[PDB]
Amino acid sequence: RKESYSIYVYKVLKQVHPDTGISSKAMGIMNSFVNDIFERIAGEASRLAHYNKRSTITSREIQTAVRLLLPGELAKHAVSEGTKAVTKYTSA
Amino acid sequence: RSRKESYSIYVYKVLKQVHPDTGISSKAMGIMNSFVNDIFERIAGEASRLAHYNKRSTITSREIQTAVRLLLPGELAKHAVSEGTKAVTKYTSA
Amino acid sequence: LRDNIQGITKPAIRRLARRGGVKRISGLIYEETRGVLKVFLENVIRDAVTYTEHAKRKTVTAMDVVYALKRQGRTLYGFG
Amino acid sequence: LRDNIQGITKPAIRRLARRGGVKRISGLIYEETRGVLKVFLENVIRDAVTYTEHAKRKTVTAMDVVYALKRQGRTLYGFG
Amino acid sequence: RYRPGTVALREIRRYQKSTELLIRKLPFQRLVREIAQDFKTDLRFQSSAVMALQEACEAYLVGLFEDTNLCAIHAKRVTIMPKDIQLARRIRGE
Amino acid sequence: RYRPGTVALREIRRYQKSTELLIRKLPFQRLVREIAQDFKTDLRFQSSAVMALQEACEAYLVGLFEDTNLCAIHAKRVTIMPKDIQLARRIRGE
Amino acid sequence: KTRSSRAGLQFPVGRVHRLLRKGNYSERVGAGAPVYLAAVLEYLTAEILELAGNAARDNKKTRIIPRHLQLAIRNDEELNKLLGRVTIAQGGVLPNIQAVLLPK
Amino acid sequence: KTRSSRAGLQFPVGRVHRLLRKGNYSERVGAGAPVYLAAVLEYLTAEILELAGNAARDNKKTRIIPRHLQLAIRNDEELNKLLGRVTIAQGGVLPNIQAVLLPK
Amino acid sequence: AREAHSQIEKRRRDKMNSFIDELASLVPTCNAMSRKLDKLTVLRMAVQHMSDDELKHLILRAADGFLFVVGCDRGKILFVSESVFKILNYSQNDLIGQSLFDYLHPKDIAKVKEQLSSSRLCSGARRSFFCRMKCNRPRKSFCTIHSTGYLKSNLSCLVAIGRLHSHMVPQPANGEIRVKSMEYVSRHAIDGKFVFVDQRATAILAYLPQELLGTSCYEYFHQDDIGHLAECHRQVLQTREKITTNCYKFKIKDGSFITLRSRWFSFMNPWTKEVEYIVSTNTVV
Amino acid sequence: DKDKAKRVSRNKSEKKRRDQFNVLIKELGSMLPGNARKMDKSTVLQKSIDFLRKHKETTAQSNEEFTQLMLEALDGFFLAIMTDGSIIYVSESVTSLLEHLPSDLVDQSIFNFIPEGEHSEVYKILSTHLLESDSLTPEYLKSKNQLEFCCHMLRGTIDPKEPSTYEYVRFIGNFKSLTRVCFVATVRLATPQFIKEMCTVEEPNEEFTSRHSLEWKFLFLDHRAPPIIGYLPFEVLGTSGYDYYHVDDLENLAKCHEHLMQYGKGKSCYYRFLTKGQQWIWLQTHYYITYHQWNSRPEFIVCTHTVVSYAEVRAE
DNA sequence: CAGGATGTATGCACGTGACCCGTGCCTGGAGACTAGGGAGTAATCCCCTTGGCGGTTAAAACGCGGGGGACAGCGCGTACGTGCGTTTAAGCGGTGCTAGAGCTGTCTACGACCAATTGAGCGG
DNA sequence: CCGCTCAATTGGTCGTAGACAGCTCTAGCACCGCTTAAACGCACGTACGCGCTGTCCCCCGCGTTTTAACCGCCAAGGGGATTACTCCCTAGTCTCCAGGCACGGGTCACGTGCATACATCCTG
Repeated sequence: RKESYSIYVYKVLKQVHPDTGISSKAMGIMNSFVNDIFERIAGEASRLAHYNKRSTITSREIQTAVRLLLPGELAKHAVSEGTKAVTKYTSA
Repeated sequence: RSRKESYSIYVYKVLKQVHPDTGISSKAMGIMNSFVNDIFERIAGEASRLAHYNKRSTITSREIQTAVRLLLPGELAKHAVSEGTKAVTKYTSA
Repeated sequence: LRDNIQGITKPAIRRLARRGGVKRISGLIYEETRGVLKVFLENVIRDAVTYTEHAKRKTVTAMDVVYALKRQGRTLYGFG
Repeated sequence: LRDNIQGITKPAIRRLARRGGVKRISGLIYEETRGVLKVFLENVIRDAVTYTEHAKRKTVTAMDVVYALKRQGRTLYGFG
Repeated sequence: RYRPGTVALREIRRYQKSTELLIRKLPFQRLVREIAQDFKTDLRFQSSAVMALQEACEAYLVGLFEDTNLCAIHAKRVTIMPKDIQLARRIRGE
Repeated sequence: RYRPGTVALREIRRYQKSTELLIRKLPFQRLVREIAQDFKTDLRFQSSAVMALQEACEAYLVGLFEDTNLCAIHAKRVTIMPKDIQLARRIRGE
Repeated sequence: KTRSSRAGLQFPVGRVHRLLRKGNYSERVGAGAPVYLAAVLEYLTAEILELAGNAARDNKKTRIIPRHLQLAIRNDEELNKLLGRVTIAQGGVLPNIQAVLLPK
Repeated sequence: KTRSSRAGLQFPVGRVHRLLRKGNYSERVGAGAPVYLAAVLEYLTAEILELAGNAARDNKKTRIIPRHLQLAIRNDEELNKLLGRVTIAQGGVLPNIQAVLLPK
Repeated sequence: AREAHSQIEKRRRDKMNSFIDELASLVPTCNAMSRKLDKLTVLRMAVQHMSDDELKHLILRAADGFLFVVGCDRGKILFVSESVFKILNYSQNDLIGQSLFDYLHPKDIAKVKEQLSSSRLCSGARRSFFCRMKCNRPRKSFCTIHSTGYLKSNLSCLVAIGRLHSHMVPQPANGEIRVKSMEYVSRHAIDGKFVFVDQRATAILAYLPQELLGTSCYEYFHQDDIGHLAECHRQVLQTREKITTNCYKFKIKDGSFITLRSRWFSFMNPWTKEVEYIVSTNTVV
Repeated sequence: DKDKAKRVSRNKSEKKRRDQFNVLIKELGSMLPGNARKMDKSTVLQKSIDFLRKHKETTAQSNEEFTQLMLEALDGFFLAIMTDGSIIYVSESVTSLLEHLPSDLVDQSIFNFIPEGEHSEVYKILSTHLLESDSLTPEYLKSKNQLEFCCHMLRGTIDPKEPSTYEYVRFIGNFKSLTRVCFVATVRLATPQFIKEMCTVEEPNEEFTSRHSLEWKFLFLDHRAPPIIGYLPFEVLGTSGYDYYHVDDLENLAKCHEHLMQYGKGKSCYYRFLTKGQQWIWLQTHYYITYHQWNSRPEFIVCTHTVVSYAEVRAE
């Protein structure tokens, strides 16, 4: 089996632009994007844990990695989104 | 009291085998320690990715040799690979 | 084989330069460009082959090209 | 704290430029240099502080500066 | 006829708008194999690998040309010279 | 009187030969705090951290100056202008 | 119930959690870790898709193609910084021409 | 006996093995891997020290200082490629002066 | 704490000075000197100031042939032992200060020039060759000398012993005792030409190495034994196995024949899977 | 131009004096007995003080290169034995001539090596001779103590399966009293040994490097080999490596090289190499092969040569 | 040539700065042993790349004309470099205080792991 | 849209990585007095940057001719992908002891001050 985010990318596109579809070429780009960002954050979070002698990754490492990796405006939104998601997830 | 590992013992010994008439400043030694850990991470990191790309769970001399061939300039890679080859050969043979 | 670098024609270079916003090109550029491209290809190919050899494969995949570019500081999307 | 950017004197800039092999300097350079330095230094500090905050510390360590430089492709030897 | 430079600006707009590869595919494939044979003979290549290389190569050269163009402009020149490329490459770290 | 440029050559040779910090240390340390206060007030620093910052900064600027110098030379100029710095920073993707 | 549903996310928390456990990123992964990350991945994805959809509309298209993604990413200064070293297959380039090249 | 002794190496193979087993580089580490790496680290170390020792004597010094390491690295094309972006405390610079600046 | 440290340095200075003066007292010149010598001078004079005879007799009485020293740059004889009068019948006065080339045979001089060339006495400097040297009392104007020695450093020279070995082999082995016979090694081309020969061959065959190399073994084999030896040769080329010949006659420089027995094999280089040469170990019967 | 380096000249001069002192300390210490590293300068002088005291006394109360040369030319060795036949000392050259280690001879009976039919001759020589020296004349100078006699001695061997083999030798020596009466003689083989094996390495360790073709011909020789093998690089380049190997070792090395051809890496058996000085030296070599990248086939062999002792060879 | 006066250089003693040996010592490396998962291997298949065949055609190669751009040479003046006196704040060497870094010990909430259930995801 | 999992999630048991409370000392923070090299401001001179004219030859635009590229079709079979079994390699476990590391004491290299004699030079 092979896995992709094409289902989830498509669902997100319909949230922002219900009238718009996506090409398979664009979908390839979006999958590479998602995996690239995953590697960036997971890698940074790993180094952060290493530098602090931590064996576990928590939202603190990810939030830190996000603040380090992302541009200021994106970082602020991404952090609030992660904060909300964890809060809602924990509550649910 | 605590204890901290360093490569200062080995950096010193290597120099004594090459230029016995010379010594190392504390700053130069700190630099060599910084160098060793940097290169270690580069190789260990590259080797890790090579295992990942081939769905392997074990790091062997093949991953390291490959990482060396990728990381180093060809001249250094040739020598480094030969040295790694000899070290393993001598070790495994004894 | 050999002499396929000349297969990168003057017009082909002109088109690339135009995409780069270049209005005017000296004749010396074309040979210089070929030299630079040959080096660039050699760098990517050398690494892509190295990955291929480690995998004990004989066929080069796009994934090997991607891994070669990634380590070189260049990331390419849409090829897996 | 304010105006400590003025602490980077014209002679200090001249001498740095000399180390870079610069023979002659226009007047606009001195302010331009201060601007560029402020940005470079700020970028490193922001990361070093971010590391410090994550560590839940109140004191910035040289290691945080090293990590900040490391991730920015400014690897530094001599400070561990 | 049009005066020189007018057509170039039309071509620039055309090619910046375009997405298709500007370099001929088969000549490229031969060139890749010509080079690759030096590291290993009897290689096979996926068509996707070729496209990956072509896309990366054009992006690289165009980026270099953009910096080259700036260098010529900085020198108050319209025509790009090999020396503009060499400087840009040197500054870029090559 | 020494002719223009003879002093600069002696200064270049002297400063290239030396390894000392050229930026005044206390002014630098204050500048670090002046910036750092923007991210977090009541923040403390290791003295080594400040030196590490300064060494990275001076090295950075020197590298930038050398590239800047090449840009001015490429333009057939000796005096470096902000324009030359901006080009170098743009080429390196800063 | 699906973890993605609890978080109000489209992106699969399970896959993200598995991917964090894979890759040897750590010995242990916090339960909230993949949730936080999935939200971030989804957020950034949404930003690109939203801008790309606008680019598609500007080009009078109803489907996103790599050209649109390229323009959206390169036009947005924050994404341009994040993805400035990325190459997009069939993205093309921004239609930027220096004024010095224009006739006068 | 130390594995380093058995391999004829100076570097602490036992340390290298622990460092490779830790850091989560993989689930498992081959027994020969630490030996191969230690040899590489020793080799590179020797190359730098060898050049540094010459730099010291070329300046009538008996002690290696950061300047010597910098000079060795920047003069050696291969080391400069490996460490081209690396900065060294009190490293100094090569005595590069452009011909246009020099008297003629 | 700093005070203690500084006075430890004083103790060091005091101890060193005490030893320097004490060291001086052991040097007759420093003790005779009225003035207080400086530290550098005391040490210089101290280093200048810093059974074998039983062994000398033990080795000299066992000595044979003659010692000689010859300069590499000109072949000049720098020294020779008195025993040379037993061997060459030239006196020390006849040889010293004269070129060795004046006493060497013209065919051996070229070899000696090569031997004298550079490449507790180390094996790398070691030289050993046979040569013919003129005698004060005479073909008999020359005798065959075995010269073995080492190169020595202003004028470089070879220090060696020249020994005149008997072509006859004294004291044959007793049948009661298994005693190692004289042996020599030689190697041959496919057609039997010498491609390598040692000095043991020269002592046994009288022919010097240059007199054998590039010539066929069949030029020295006696015709009565060639039929047998030729069979061994034809056979040995076909196999890696060692073939041992019967006893056979071999011609020597003085024109006589001696009896030898030899073990032959064809050595194959595994890298090429090709025979490099015939390898032979010869034995004196 | 502006005056400069005034301070440098003074600082250099002060340093030069310190260097001169340091040189003399090194020289002074180097000649001492009981030499050790990490001695403080005070210890160096104290040992130098005691050394000068001992040196003056020992010299007041009182040839190497000549002795080595003469022993080699004679194909002989010093041997000393008690009246009871026990060996007390032997020259190392005995190892090259009779293949005996000093450890094989010393404290052993000489009659273990002499044929049984010849025991009576040596027992008679040792037991018949008796002398008491005066205080004025050393024993070695007395014609009464000088003796010349001949006997056979058993050879040692690497492979003990080899049938007992003996050498005829001449003893030239004198009787000397020790704090019992021993006989010490230069022992010369009656059968000359124009070529001999080097059994002990003059240095604790020595090494040299070469590269070989796929025909085993020399492609490279380093600067370290010639001091050991006597051949300069141009003297070996293009020739077969086998040309320098011993007759018996050729076969064993061929097997070793076949193993190398199979695996690309390995270690050789012990073997002998013929020096330009016509000595056989025992060696052991480590090998690895380098490959042509285009097809990963062998291009050349890299060889690391270690010199070994006869004892190390016979031990394994 | 002598004697008094001034400076260069030799020689040493001085303590501080850099450095190493010894002694303690314990932590972490090496050895022995096992379990069972990972890797190597053989046997199979059949999808994709290699390779060719043929035609149509745009794209590339080549040639010429002439204006535009690169470049050298010349002159202008002024923004910069070089020298100096004045000043000041950076270095340096202290003193004085304690917030925070860093380690130790307890205990918990936490995630890893496994058996069970179920319905969102994948092939066609 | 239809069929069929087994990936995803639940609900436990289990051991421990991290949070937490606490204490101990370090390095930084804060301040002063004193020294003086670096930093500031001002005056004067011209080398360098800039603008300008004027060649002159290089590249660009266009047309026409010729070549290999695209496109389409085909088959051959090789190599990557897959599944099935064996076994041996290293994580995990327990143990022992010495090598590498930290702290104390002692030693060496350095400039710098000073005494001292010799170089030398001024005038009798």
